[PDB]
Amino acid sequence: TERAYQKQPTIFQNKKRVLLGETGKEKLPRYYKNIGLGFKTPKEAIEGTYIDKKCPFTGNVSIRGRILSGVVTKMKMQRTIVIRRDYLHYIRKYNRFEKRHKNMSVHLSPCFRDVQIGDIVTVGECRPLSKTVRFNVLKVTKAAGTKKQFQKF
Amino acid sequence: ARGPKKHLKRVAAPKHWMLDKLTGVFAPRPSTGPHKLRECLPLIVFLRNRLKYALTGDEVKKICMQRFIKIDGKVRVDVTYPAGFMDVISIEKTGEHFRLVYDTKGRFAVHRITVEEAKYKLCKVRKITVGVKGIPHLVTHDARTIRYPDPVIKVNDTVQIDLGTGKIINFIKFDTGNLCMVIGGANLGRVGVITNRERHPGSFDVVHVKDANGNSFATRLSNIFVIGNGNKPWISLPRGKGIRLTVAEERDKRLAT
Amino acid sequence: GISRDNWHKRRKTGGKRKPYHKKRKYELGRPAANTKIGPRRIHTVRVRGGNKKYRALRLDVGNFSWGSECCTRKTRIIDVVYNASNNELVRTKTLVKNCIVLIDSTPYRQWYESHYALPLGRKKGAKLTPEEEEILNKKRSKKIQKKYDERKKNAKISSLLEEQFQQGKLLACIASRPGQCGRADGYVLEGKELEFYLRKIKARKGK
RNA sequence: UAAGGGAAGUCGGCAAGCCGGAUCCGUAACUUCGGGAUAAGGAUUGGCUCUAAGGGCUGGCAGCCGACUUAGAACUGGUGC
RNA sequence: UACCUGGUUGAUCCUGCCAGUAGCAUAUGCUUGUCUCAAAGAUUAAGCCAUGCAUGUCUAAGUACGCACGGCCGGUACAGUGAAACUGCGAAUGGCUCAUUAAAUCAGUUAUGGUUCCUUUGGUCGACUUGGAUAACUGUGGUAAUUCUAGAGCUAAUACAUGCCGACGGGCGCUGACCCCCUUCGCGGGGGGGAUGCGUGCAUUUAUCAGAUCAAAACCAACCCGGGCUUUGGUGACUCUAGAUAACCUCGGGCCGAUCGCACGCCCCCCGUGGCGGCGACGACCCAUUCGAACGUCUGCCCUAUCAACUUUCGAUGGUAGUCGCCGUGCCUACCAUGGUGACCACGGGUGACGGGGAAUCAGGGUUCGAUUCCGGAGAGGGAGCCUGAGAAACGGCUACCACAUC
RNA sequence: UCUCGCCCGAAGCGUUUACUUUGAAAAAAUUAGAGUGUUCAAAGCAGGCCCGAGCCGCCUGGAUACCGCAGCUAGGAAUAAUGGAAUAGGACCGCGGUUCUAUUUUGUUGGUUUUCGGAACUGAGGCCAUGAUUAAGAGGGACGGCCGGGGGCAUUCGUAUUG
Ligand SMILES: [Mg+2]
Ligand SMILES: [Mg+2]
Ligand SMILES: [Mg+2]
Ligand SMILES: [Mg+2]
Ligand SMILES: [Mg+2]
Ligand SMILES: [Mg+2]
Ligand SMILES: [Mg+2]
Ligand SMILES: [Mg+2]
Ligand SMILES: [Mg+2]
Ligand SMILES: [Mg+2]
Ligand SMILES: [Mg+2]
Ligand SMILES: [Mg+2]
Ligand SMILES: [Mg+2]
Ligand SMILES: [Mg+2]
Ligand SMILES: [Mg+2]
Ligand SMILES: [Mg+2]
Ligand SMILES: [Mg+2]
Ligand SMILES: [Mg+2]
Ligand SMILES: [Mg+2]
Ligand SMILES: [Mg+2]
Ligand SMILES: [Mg+2]
Ligand SMILES: [Mg+2]
Ligand SMILES: [Mg+2]
Repeated sequence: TERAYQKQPTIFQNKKRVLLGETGKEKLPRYYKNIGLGFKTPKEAIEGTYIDKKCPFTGNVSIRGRILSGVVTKMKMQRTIVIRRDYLHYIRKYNRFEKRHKNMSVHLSPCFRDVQIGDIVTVGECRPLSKTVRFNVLKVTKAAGTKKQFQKF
Repeated sequence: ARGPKKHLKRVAAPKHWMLDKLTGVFAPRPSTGPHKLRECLPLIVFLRNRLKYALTGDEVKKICMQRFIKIDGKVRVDVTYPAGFMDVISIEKTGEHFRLVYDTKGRFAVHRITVEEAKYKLCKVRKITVGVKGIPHLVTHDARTIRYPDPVIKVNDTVQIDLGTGKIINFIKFDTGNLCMVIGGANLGRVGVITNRERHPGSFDVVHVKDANGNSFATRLSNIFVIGNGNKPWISLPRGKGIRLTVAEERDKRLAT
Repeated sequence: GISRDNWHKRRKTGGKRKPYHKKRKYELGRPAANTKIGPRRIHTVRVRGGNKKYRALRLDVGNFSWGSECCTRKTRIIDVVYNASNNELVRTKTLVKNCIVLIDSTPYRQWYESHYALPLGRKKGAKLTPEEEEILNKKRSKKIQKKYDERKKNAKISSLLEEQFQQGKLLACIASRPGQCGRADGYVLEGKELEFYLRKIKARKGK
């Protein structure tokens, strides 16, 4: 649903269904989209009642350009997270390496549920979504390990 | 800066015009036209350096505008016109007639042809579209917006175009087996046989080729131009089958001479 | 002299982005189109590249689309409620891209009346305006043409939209920008978002 | 109350006169780290016309009725609060 | 050239440093015959400038009743060289300087499917001439002044405007008077051909719809026959392009030719008063091609911790709705959440930091410069502001303040 | 997998890199280097030959190279990192079914009920040699007979010294 002033994508809602008299189910007429380059659209997009302006599966924001990686470190931000990406930069003179990291922002499509902090993610390039958000969630590699555990409460 | 640049230095000019420094500070910047600044050659280089008709750059302003040197059968009167790959120069009364190819070392080679290549010419399609009122238009990289073309011309194909009608014929299509020639990049001028494409979904295609004697190379479809179907070019061809020899064999080409 | 540029911002950090422009030409921002509901008075503004741009200052018309029955009509604008981005332009009666507009119901009565007859908006007057629907009498198969239109579809519009046509009003939503294209074009609110913005207006007019 | 000047008056700024209430700002030397400190220095303040937010009692997510505060905006007066 | 010598003691050996040693690039001095290329107000003052200059422009083809020149000369006006002027481009390029600015310019990289583009290249380009002004000109003038400028009478246009002739209507969009049969006791019920009337196309801008890969049945209500019938292109991805449906279209009115040079020739007649058309110039509706421009992504930077937490009220990171702008975005404004960066050196300084491509030094590896022809950025005393233009926040453009500063 | 037209294309369409070698990709200028008697040389991209004019003249040259790091593609699987299956919610094969809807033939068109493909879900058996590298002259720990002017708490004691 919606908890804002209004959200509704592109689809013509008010189709004048009724000609003999029935309710049935109603939420069926939904938008849907592929993203190509060998990434499957999840079924979270299809039985997702949420509406998004910036999703790669739901919205108009197509993915051009690049492919990069990251690890999801902080999720304290609305509909977007902050990845981190270590790498091994090289120094010429010393003939050795040094670790660096550069924190990026990326718009978290909320179709990816249970994306919990610390798991590996893969991103794709888009338009300038915000001041820092130029990236977009493309695939969630790790389910944060334990797909089995039960604990106290 | 502000607006378009409109000069070109002699040092900053492309090397495949063979231009030389101490002649002067500046190089002839071509006009805007069908060929970009790295896929072109002016008339003023073609006539003053290679054929070596005129020695000043103001007489070429006279003989390009004495209405004698034309392109494709219509008169072009610029002194810095962008003549590029696969173009046809006619001279109307005094009969000389030219076809432009690449020299395989990287240069633009002179290649003198007859009236049976005034009748046709090849060109590579850049995009296909549909236009207004449902009809097809098809944009060729020689700046040819030519319509009602054919059904089976894919985007990356080659068209044997007449100059007089302006109407296509004998549309060869991209497929493995053909004879091809590289028009940009690190193996320019080579003529070879199409062997493998890879359709990456990373916004490009990439192409391995063999060649005549089988040897392998690699470049892209945009750079590449198709010249025939199965080891027979539709065009006549200069200095062998368009062959880079070896560095040392090119020396011993000159010794056995 | 407003510039919508991003070199007088801060970084990802907050360090002061030191200037090396002087607010150049191609990064202008012009003052806004404080659009009113007066008679037609449209300024034009030269663009980079020589194109033309149509400032909507005061406008009284607008081309809107009745989406369900697939009608689209030139129409008068009466009243402006619930801008949904500011709660203050509702006062000013100012049109922007998503601004919900009360619209007079005349050019949508007569389409639906002359197509899907025994029309709407007469409160059972019982002595009120017998206008050429009771005279034609439709001898031919055109009556039997219109009989499929009349009750087989049965053409029941959204429940409360009858009451807007009882009142001579119609609640719609713009979709064009006024000050950028010079039109105020949009579509009529139907069904789900009809009853959505209804309860928004009612409670804000209530309390 | 007093044009202009502002301690030149006198033993001495004596007495008068400035500053004051409030909100948002901003605060050093110095210190026993408690302070200094309401430091200094500022900005607003009217009128009216509105919006925004803070509740209470019953229900098989609604309906009746309640306190005076807090921010925002427009318009207006002879820059006046 | 993969290289050392002297200097601490009475003497040695040794960590050590100072001194020599060879380039290099600025100065400086002594000196100098010729010849080839040849750097050169960068370091301190991006301090100030006298002075002459550096941006001009015409084809047979926009405009000639010039007072200039004379073509052969008669009037059916307009033949040629045309000063000057309006008009169309162009002065936004090239030149100079390194003062700014430390993920910033830039460099290697990818993309606009998220935009604009003068020119150049092709497509589409379905009333036998309407109108006022206007310069050039003529004078008559003003204060010492400048490349100042006023009024009185005429005159041109691709300056400016106003605005129609071609046309056979194709068929859809949808109203609609009517017309042919079975049944029938009549109403009724069941199927079929067609006068009236408004729309018409491209672009602007809205809303909807169809926007496709499949291989077999029982009949039930009819009924085409002899048991049996019809379909745009592209990507990896579309809210792509193309269609179809409803309508606007902004008087500060998207286009849908009231232009010019070169020659002629054909036609059948009721004169020709009618027709019949080759080549080039010019400039416009958008689509493209090129020259671009811009905002983007990934990685990369000099010393400083005696700079350790910094950022948000006046956006600091993000969410939604929108203004704006060429389009994408806190770019601003509204509302709402409470985030972002940090020891992998952020933030705060310093810089004698324009960055690169490069240059010097020669084992290897480095070390120091790089303002300096090439590519890119910046600025024209400082700093703000805008007209014209496709292009400028232009300075051999304009306005205002400050600092200089002439008459 | 031969759904597409016994071998081939194509199609299901892969846990990643790091590293390594090829392959693209780059602007020249400058540098290494080719070639050329600019008179040699620093340069420069020049020239070489025949025709006594006599052919509306021939031939070649204006290369090659390294272009850090980063990004891309295709080969290599050693070392160094990282992953699956331990409450098994696993690998694999055949079955019960819920309910979702997909176009071709039922002359057409519609209707109803299906064979019917897949997404979803559900139930059950078997199937797999069904699954856990060994215990560092690495480390933590348990253990138990000793040992220590170790540490702290408390008391008992000693001669001296001064009074
Ligand atoms: Mg209310
Ligand atoms: Mg006084
Ligand atoms: Mg006074
Ligand atoms: Mg005073
Ligand atoms: Mg005093
Ligand atoms: Mg005293
Ligand atoms: Mg006192
Ligand atoms: Mg007083
Ligand atoms: Mg005090
Ligand atoms: Mg010394
Ligand atoms: Mg020394
Ligand atoms: Mg100066
Ligand atoms: Mg320049
Ligand atoms: Mg500097
Ligand atoms: Mg820019
Ligand atoms: Mg740029
Ligand atoms: Mg805000
Ligand atoms: Mg060296
Ligand atoms: Mg070195
Ligand atoms: Mg430059
Ligand atoms: Mg400038
Ligand atoms: Mg200038
Ligand atoms: Mg014992």
